[PDB]
Amino acid sequence: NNVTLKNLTAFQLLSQRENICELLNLVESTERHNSIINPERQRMSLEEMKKMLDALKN
Amino acid sequence: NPVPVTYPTDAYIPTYLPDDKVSNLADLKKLIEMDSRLDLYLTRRRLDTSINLPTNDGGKVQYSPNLATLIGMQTGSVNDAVYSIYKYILINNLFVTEVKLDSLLQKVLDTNAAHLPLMNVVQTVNKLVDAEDTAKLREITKLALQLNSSAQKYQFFHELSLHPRETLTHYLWSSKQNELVLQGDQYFNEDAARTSDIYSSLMGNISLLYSQ
Amino acid sequence: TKSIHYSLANFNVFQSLPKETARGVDDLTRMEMALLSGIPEEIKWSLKKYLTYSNKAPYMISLRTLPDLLPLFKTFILPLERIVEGLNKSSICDSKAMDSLQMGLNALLILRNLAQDTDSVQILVKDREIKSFILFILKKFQCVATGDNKWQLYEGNATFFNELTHYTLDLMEAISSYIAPAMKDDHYFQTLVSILNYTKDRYMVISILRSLSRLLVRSKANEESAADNLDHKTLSLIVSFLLLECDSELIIASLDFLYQYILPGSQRITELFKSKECSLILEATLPNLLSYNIATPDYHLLQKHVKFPQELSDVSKVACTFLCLLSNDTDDGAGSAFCQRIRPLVLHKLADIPPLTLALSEYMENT
Amino acid sequence: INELERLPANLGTYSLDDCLEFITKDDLSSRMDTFKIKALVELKSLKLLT
Amino acid sequence: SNIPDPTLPPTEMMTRFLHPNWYALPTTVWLKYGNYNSWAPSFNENGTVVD
Repeated sequence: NNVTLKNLTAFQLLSQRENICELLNLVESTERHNSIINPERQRMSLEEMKKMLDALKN
Repeated sequence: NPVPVTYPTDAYIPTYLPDDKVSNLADLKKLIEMDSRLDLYLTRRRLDTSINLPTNDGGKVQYSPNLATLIGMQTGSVNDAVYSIYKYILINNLFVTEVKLDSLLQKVLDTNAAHLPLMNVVQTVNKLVDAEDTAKLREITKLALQLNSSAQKYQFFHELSLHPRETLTHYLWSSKQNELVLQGDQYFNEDAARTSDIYSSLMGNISLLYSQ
Repeated sequence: TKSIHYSLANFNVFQSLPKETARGVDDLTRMEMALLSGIPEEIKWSLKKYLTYSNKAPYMISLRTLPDLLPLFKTFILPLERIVEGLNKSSICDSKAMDSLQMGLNALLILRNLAQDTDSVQILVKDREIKSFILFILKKFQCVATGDNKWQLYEGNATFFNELTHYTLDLMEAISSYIAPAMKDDHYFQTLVSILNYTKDRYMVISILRSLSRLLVRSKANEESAADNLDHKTLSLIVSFLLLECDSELIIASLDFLYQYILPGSQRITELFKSKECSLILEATLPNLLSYNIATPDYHLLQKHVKFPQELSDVSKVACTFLCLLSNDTDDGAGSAFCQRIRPLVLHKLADIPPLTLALSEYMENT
Repeated sequence: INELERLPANLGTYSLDDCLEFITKDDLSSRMDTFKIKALVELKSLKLLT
Repeated sequence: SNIPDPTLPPTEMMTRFLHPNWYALPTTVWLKYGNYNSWAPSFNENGTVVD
């Protein structure tokens, strides 16, 4: 916790610039997308549903 | 009163994403409502009521031969003693509602006042004888905020597609109005506040102060 | 020093004759006159001092004492009905939009403060232009609560939005007392019943339960009324707050709301007990609510080798009055079958807590 | 402070502009105490730092 | 005049010093309701800055 006016105003600018500098295609953020979709959590979770759905049939 | 914590407990799980592009969000809403109904049935059975000792080592007490006439038993827990004494005060309709003491109560209490509060009555009665769920609730509330972040970035870029002229001028004004806020506290840093470089509005201020 | 040639400030006719208040306009008239002048950067000071006098001396700027104040504040309140109409796209785009939004939120919080003392709320309910604005804000927040696609929040503006609801809701707490509904389909009740199911914050939940409780007094339960818009989906939630044994504010608000919902007639009781997920809660919570934070006799001698309680908490008092009113329902309504299914459990709470026998008098005389 | 609190208390200044006032041996030359004031100022201003 | 000379150890310009940009701001507090409650509010917002 312990947020202040400076810590908040400098967070709004960081969020606005992360988006603006991405519209101009100046930012490469592949080491952040390789934490959601690209990791095996997209496949291994499906490999857990593929067995929980079958365990739920008996 | 509930104790305040230092980490977010829940998240709103936003609903401004188009419900024809992202699917199974309604599945998530149904699962969350079902878990919200799967614990309202547990908390209820945590306050469960049970009637297991109306009449039925320090749990067993030997009653005096005097109190054995208002109970029907000579031994039993203290709960049975206080309960059966109250039942005797209730059956004989002794409470003043128009406790008025009976005749046998005179002996069992060794008191001739014939009128005594119930508090004193039970006073004489005594005178005669779990961790993993926190981690799960922090892991889930650590994903509904990542979802609440990606949804905000989608909301921004989608509101940038529509009306880009309106969003860009807002971004340029937020930038020209936030880079000024962050550059307002760089004047007091203890290595530029004793070198006499900033003392040559820090001059009208001393006018207001001296007048104050 | 004191001479005519040194300075001409006291010749013979003004050195002690000027009044003690001859130094300009008074601090109140200065606020009132600098509030209708069109210059910005000046309204931001008047609406700062009015905002101060609404938390340190509200009895000085009361609406009744100055019958020319609401005309001024509405000039800053009404433009919010247009600004709030935006806030789904980028509606703030310069330094003159925020200057007109903060000058409005200040004028709204000032009314929220002046709407807490009595004989000052008696002026907002007379002017329909404020009740309409409150209804508009409640409508927008209902659109945010429901999730429809007609109006989206554009989360980047939530900072300016979540500070309007927590003021209009507080304007409704003082207004819901002065009104009593008489029609089924009626705003100010469908919005609150929709927000309560979503708000997910304690302050709003309590403010809504208090507003709903105050929107059911001075009414009879023998005909159509606002009490028919809620169903077994909202009443299955207000009574669920009784299960929350971690606080003494949601339980009191829920018991107070049920006590206000039951008061008129006996059909309300028959309706409340229709469901089989609301009677099972009251049946297994109202006994335990008569010994909530009451320091039970602590029977622990069954594993070792009494000091019975003397007073009772506020929750036990409210649950006692609740069972008192539920006691005298009828000889056939569910209000009596409930008090009969609770007797073998209220008896233990009467045996372990003495002072209930005086408070549960009416409940015992009816069984 | 050490190097300044050891200077002669009778410090004066002979300047190259006193010729134009024709100071005699029995009169007081103007601007006689110039480095004395410039030393007292640097001393008292170092004692008045806090 | 009993003004401390600069050799003494009072001398330092800012040891404890807070700027309004460093003031703590009111924010949403989070509440905990047992461990089997999913209908509890779990928030408390009184008009905070982020809110």
